[PDB]
Amino acid sequence: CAKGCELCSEVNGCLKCSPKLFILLERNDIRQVGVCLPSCPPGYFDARNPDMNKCIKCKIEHCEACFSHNFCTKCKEGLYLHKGRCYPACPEGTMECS
Amino acid sequence: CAKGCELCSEVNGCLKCSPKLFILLERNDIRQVGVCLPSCPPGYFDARNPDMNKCIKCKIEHCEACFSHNFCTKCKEGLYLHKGRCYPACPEGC
Amino acid sequence: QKAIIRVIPLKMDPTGKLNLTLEGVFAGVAEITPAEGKLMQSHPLYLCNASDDDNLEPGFISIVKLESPRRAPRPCLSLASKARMAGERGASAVLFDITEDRAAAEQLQQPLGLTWPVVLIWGNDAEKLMEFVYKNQKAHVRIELKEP
Amino acid sequence: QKAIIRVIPLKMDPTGKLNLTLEGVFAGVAEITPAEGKLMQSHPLYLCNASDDDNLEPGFISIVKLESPRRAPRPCLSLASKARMAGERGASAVLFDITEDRAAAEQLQQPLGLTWPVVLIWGNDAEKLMEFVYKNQKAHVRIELKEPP
Amino acid sequence: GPRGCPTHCHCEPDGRMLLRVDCSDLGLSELPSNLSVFTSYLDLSMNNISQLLPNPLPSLRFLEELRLAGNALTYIPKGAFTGLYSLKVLMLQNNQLRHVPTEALQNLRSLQSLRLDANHISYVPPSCFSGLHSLRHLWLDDNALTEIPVQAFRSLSALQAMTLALNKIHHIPDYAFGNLSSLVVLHLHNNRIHSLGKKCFDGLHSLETLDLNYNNLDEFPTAIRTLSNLKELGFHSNNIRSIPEKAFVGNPSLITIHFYDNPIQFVGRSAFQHLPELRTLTLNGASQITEFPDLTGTANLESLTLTGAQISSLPQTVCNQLPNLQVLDLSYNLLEDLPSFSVCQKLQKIDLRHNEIYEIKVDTFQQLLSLRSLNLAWNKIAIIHPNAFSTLPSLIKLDLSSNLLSSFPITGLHGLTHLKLTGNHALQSLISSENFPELKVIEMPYAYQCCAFHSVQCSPSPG
Amino acid sequence: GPRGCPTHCHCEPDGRMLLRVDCSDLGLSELPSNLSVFTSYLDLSMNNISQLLPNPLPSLRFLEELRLAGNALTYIPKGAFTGLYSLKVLMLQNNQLRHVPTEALQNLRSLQSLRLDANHISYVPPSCFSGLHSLRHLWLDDNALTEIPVQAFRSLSALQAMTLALNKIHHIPDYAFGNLSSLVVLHLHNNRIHSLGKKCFDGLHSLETLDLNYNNLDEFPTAIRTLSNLKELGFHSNNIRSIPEKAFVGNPSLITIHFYDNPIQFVGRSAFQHLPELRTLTLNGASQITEFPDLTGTANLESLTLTGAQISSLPQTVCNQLPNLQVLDLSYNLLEDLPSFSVCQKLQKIDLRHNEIYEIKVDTFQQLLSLRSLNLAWNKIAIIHPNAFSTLPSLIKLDLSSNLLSSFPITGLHGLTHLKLTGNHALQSLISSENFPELKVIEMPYAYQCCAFGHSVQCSP
Ligand SMILES: *[C@@H]1O[C@H](CO)[C@@H](O)[C@H](O)[C@H]1NC(C)=O
Ligand SMILES: *[C@@H]1O[C@H](CO)[C@@H](O)[C@H](O)[C@H]1NC(C)=O
Ligand code: NI
Repeated sequence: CAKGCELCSEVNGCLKCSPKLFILLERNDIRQVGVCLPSCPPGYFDARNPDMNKCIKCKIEHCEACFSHNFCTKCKEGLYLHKGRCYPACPEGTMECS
Repeated sequence: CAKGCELCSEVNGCLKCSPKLFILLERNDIRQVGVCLPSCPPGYFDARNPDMNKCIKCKIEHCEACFSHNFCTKCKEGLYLHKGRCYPACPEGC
Repeated sequence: QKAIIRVIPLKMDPTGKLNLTLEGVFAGVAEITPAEGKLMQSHPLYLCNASDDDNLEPGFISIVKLESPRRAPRPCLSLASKARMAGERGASAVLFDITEDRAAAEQLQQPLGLTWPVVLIWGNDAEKLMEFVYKNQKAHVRIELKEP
Repeated sequence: QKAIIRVIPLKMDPTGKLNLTLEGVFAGVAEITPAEGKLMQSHPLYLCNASDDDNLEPGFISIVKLESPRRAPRPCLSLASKARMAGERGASAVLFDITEDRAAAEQLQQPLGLTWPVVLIWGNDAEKLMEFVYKNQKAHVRIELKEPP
Repeated sequence: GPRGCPTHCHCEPDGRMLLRVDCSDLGLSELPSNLSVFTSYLDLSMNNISQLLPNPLPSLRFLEELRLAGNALTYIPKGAFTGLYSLKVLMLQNNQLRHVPTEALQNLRSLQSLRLDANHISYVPPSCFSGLHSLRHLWLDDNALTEIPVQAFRSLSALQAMTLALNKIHHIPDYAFGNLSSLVVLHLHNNRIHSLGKKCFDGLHSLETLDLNYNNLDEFPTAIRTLSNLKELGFHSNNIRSIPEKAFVGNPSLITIHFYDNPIQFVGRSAFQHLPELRTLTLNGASQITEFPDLTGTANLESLTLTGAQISSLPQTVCNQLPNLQVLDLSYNLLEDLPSFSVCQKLQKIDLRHNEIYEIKVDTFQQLLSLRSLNLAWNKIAIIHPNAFSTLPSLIKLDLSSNLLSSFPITGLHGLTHLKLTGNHALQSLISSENFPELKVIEMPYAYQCCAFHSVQCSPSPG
Repeated sequence: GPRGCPTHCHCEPDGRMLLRVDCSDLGLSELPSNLSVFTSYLDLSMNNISQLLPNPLPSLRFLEELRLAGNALTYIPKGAFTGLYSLKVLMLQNNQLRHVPTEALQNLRSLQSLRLDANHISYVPPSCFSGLHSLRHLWLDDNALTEIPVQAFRSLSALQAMTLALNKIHHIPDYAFGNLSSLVVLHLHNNRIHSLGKKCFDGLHSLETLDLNYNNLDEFPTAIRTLSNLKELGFHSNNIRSIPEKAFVGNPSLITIHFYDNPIQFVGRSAFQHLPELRTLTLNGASQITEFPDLTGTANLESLTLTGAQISSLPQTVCNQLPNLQVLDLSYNLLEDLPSFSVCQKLQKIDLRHNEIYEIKVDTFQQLLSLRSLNLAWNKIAIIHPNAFSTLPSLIKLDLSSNLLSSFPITGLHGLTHLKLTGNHALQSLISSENFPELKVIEMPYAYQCCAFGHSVQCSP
């Protein structure tokens, strides 16, 4: 059974991670396998939950790193960052529109 | 629709009582009918519940008024009352 | 498939001639076996998690007249659970008057195999059984259930 | 009633004769029409409300290897719900390997009539499909869910 | 004669000297003048009395029971009850009080029953009960309490029953009832309780019933280890997730324990030791349970349900601890090799559906003369020893469904009323001639042995 | 040499002067030793560092992001980070801190992202954040908080995102966040909250997302009337029993509102007025709802489910407030005489199963050109006027089951893929001869008009 993973398969890889870790479903290519990591990678944010902590894909337009699904923390170079979203033109006020 | 009853039938009588009232299922006949009263009658104790207040039958040997199903408040004459149940002989003092 | 239902008052008329025979359906929660017993009507609230068992003579047949599942207080138990309770507490058989809550049928559908039979009965037969039971006054009866 | 299942690897084989054929059952949740598509394995946790859609090109066939429903966490959705999701998300057919969770059959029983077919498959055949899909490999394949006989 | 009734009420002689006066439900304000100084019972329920500020009757020295339930009282004056020297029972439910009267109740030394339920009480003045030296039952059921009135309860050492149910109490601190040494019943259900002190019940030496049902409990109420006299414990419908090791060591008289509708995931192996009075134990969905619980001390279980966990093996001796067990249900577990259930002599129903059982032997169900039902549905069962059902006289129902039965199947049994074999797939060798008469409900794997063959109800589809 | 990777780490150029150093998951203590003064990113996650000093580097002038997640830190010394002048991101999740460090974080003036989640934090020293003038995101997610640290948050006027989820907060008092005037997101889910001040959110002038999911809420969180910028509100899985009459007057920008898995029994008729941004409304099981809700202001609903209540009649004009509605579901209600759904022009699915409908007339579903499915199962449904199915081109599925038919059913609809008629007892007039060519599955009341015929297509029984 894998590094910080406490439940396994050959087919599905990891099924439950250690307490404070996050589960990522890594696809490659036909395969989709469970992996447990301490922080989530770049596409993603950490999303702690009582039953299962989960890496969640940061979906939002031109964002490289978010806090939550809705709220960007770092926009791509060189967009303007205002109230967690990403714009070309900075309404009302180093590339962090405020 | 009956006195403090806000929902009715011919067959089942009352189905929901006013807020602070209790529902009793009175068995006549072949019949079992819903009735709403403010306090429960003698066989029974009041049992307030958030959705529905309900008269519940006092089933503790020789009891004529209980606080709850398990705990008598007044035993029949002339039994001895100790810690909510009813005895012929009073152990230790009743 | 279907159920014939005899209704014999413990009285006693030659032209009143065994006064009601009615029809009903068998319900898949139960089995299909016959049954016999005194007729007892019970309020749907009786078949609830915290009610007093009335402790009747085991062997009676209960008739439960369902109510509008839309106007009425949210039911304390599933109808299946209620069917079970009526038997655990009292008897094979259980008769549900489904007039006001048609959908009961699809709730008393999935099997959990109950030693006691449960029989659904609607509009026009049921309407007469309840005609027979506002009280009218007595009443006092014996019911047989069997298939053709 | 029953389901024939062709498994054609995308590797040249005039000799690799009708390469793999397996058998399975049709659910009842579904409709029993045939289907065709690339084979994609997805983790049972993927079919969870509402994890990230991988956004595959619609028309692939997903294989989901169920796990012991006893050792495994309480599932995020019913198995029916999961079968629906997989299709809403692109899948032409849904294949459940139920070796480890036999009881799935009776859960994927009651009909809700799904345009996409779902096919259950146990021990014998399933074992070979995973022989395929497992590392050795994510070997590209093409699946025909050839309807009954 | 000289006692006499007030206008409209119904009276009755209580003994040779006293008078039972019922004036309920004739809309009124304050009843008298001219109620008999010999009145022992006075029902003023269900009227319109909003003030008994402008009388009362401090002359009724024989009054034992006074009912003022169901009026419009918002306030009780300091001297409302001075002069009621024989007052045993005082009913004030269903008015609109917002606090327990600060003084009107002090020093009612005969008072044994007090009802304050169904008011709007948000506050208990710290000495409002000062002097109630005989108080035995107190009902504060259904008000607006947000906290336990600790000081005010200090002086209720004789209290035997209490409800605080249907309020909004969210916390119970250590020693909250520390001086209620006589208390037998306590009801706290339907509050808002998320937290218990580790000693919040320290003091309740006589407590026999304790009701924490319907709250927001986070964890098992450890404070119970001190309640040695406990007979009935309820904490169902909370959010408790585990029951610890040695949960009930302190409570050997427990007869009933309710904890259903909690998301319980684990239970300690020792949790239920030493509960000789326990007659049933049921644990559904305790999914992280791995081991089978130890039941030393707890020999009188006549029913034991433990479904939906991960038990893979029973100890060989398990029935040593189950001399009176009648129902066993280990449905939805991980059982493969199972031992002999012969010592479990009184067993009369077994349910092992959805395990990983493959082989049943001669021992497993041998000498279970009272055994009526046995369900083995949904296992891996391939091989049933041929004599395994031989010693099973009472056996009425047998469900072997959905397991890989076959050549070879089932006989030496024959008393049956119900048989399910559906889902057995190498059993096309489905010979099944009704050797055994008794059957009234069959379920055969293939449609054919139903019609291929006294109401023999048959399944699946008779052709 | 000067740019330098310590022994077992992996390094990378950041820009052309700076260095990105990943040590991370090689069990260590204080070391690394030879850290390039040009290091901009340093991952020391998942090691065994229990104590910092020997603090090898307060010389890292250029360090923007420092990751110490997943070690064994129980204490952070006052000067653990002095010298980190460029420090933008600091990660301390998943250690064993029991309080937020009293001082080690003060005056980290470039600091914008702080992670303190997954510790054992039960206490927030009132000044621990003093000086964090740039702090934008703070994570205290998954600790042992029992109360909101009101004082300590006073000085976080720049904070834009916060979680306190997965703690044990049971109460929020008035003004608890009164000075977080920049806050955009706030997460409080999975706490233990039973009580909200009537003004507990007063102060949060910029708040757009608010998450109270999974708590023990007793009543509807009135304190939201002040949150004018609110776009996303969640309070699902609480114990709220009603939604009041002008619940959302203060929040006209609401796009998403989650309140399922609450035992909601009543909603105010006015509750959902003035929510032009709402796109879907679903109320299942609000059993004491009698009236159909008023939707003035709320014209852009494209889906509306209101099941399991006691609505007996729709206003004649109901579709005036439903110009964009695509799905309507009034399952399990008390509907008898229903009006014209013609103004509901965009409607493409209807569900009225389990009502008290008896009569369908020719207005009712007329001119609904996009309408694909219509379910009328389980009604009193005795009559159907001439072709209250004529003007229904897109209509693919039609479920009239467990009805009170037939005294004249219909075939002035012709495109169908699915038809259910099962459960109708007087449909002896079961003469259906199939002018339904495209249809791919059927349910006939009796097996006999079923399977009477013979690309191929099913029916039952
Ligand atoms: C506690 O009850 C005792 C024993 O009956 C009594 O003597 C004492 O006054 C009580 N304490 C208080 C603070 O009232
Ligand atoms: C509160 O917010 C204002 C607004 O920027 C700020 O200047 C003030 O210093 C803050 N601190 C306290 C303690 O109020
Ligand atoms: Ni609290």
